[PDB]
Amino acid sequence: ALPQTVRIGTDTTYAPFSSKDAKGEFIGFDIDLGNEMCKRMQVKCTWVASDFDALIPSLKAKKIDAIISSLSITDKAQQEIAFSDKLYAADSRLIAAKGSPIQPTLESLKGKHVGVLQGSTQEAYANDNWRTKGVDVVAYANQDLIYSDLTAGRLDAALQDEVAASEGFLKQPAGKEYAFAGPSVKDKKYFGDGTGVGLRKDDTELKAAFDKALTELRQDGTYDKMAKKYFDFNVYGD
Ligand SMILES: N[C@@H](Cc1c[nH]c[nH+]1)C(=O)O
Repeated sequence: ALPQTVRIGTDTTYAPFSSKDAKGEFIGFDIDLGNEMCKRMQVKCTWVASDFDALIPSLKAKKIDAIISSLSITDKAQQEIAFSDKLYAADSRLIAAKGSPIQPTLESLKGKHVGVLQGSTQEAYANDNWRTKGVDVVAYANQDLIYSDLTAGRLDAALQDEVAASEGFLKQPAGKEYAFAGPSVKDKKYFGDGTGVGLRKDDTELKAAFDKALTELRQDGTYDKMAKKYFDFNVYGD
């Protein structure tokens, strides 16, 4: 009943969770989690690269069978799809040039150019709260474009998952002159409760299989071993 091949869509521009190494192989914590779960589910899995905003449509169209792409578990998303249990926690946070006075507030951001990933919870938040009120919110096909436009000085700030910005950019050579601008942006309704495997609502069996795999690799400590490759903190949360 489970497919012998589970097709998993991911947006490979979100290090350290999902990206590509120099020879084009998919790498990162999402990939590690996905591969470990598939192993324990005893299914073959095929990774499929996609822009983030195409993931849920591809899933609904059955071009893929699952999404592992730091996809936040939100009220809004669950109207369209189902989710596995939580894979890890994910807060949102602004980044900007080091020394910048920028804060995640309308007062600070009005007339500023702020980059967000198209289709993301950050785009939802920024469009509702900031774009309406005169912040130049700029939506991008992928997160790599955002970092590029930031370093080029075309953007004043960018909003994205906190850990991705930190491990994927700030702690990298390209992000040396950048820092977080203000604390995490906390908003329960927009940003959801951690990330999970996104699935078609009727695929209850595939969800059960992922959930079971996830519980097992967390219990035996495999989760923590894989996570320590990327993180010196508790990425899972509570
Ligand atoms: N986790 C957020 C932001 C994100 C973009 N890509 C991966 N994560 C979301 O689900 O929209």
